[PDB]
Amino acid sequence: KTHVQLSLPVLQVRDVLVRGFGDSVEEVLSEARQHLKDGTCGLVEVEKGVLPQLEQPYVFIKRSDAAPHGHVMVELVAELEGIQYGRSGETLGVLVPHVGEIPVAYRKVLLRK
Repeated sequence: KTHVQLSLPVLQVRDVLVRGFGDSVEEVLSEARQHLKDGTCGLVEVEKGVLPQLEQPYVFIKRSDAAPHGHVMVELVAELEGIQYGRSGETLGVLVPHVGEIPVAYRKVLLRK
């Protein structure tokens, strides 16, 4: 399928144990996609002071359309030293590995895979 219905655990930035997916734009997008497929991907909602607490490159989920079965259509955009790889809509949050942190909520998304 070109799209996959996911429910992403929303994590508090201070709980996150692994604060990024790797060391290159290509690696973080690769790793993010693998974790999304394996159900091992968390979401951190971006506010003032969140991003400087996480590791670059960042992976964002961004709204790709204006929401089947409650699932917002999203795609991945990476960012490194203020340059983004991809173009999409509004940020829903920053992706991080999920290694068993307790979430505060779930974000239903339809991921363009």
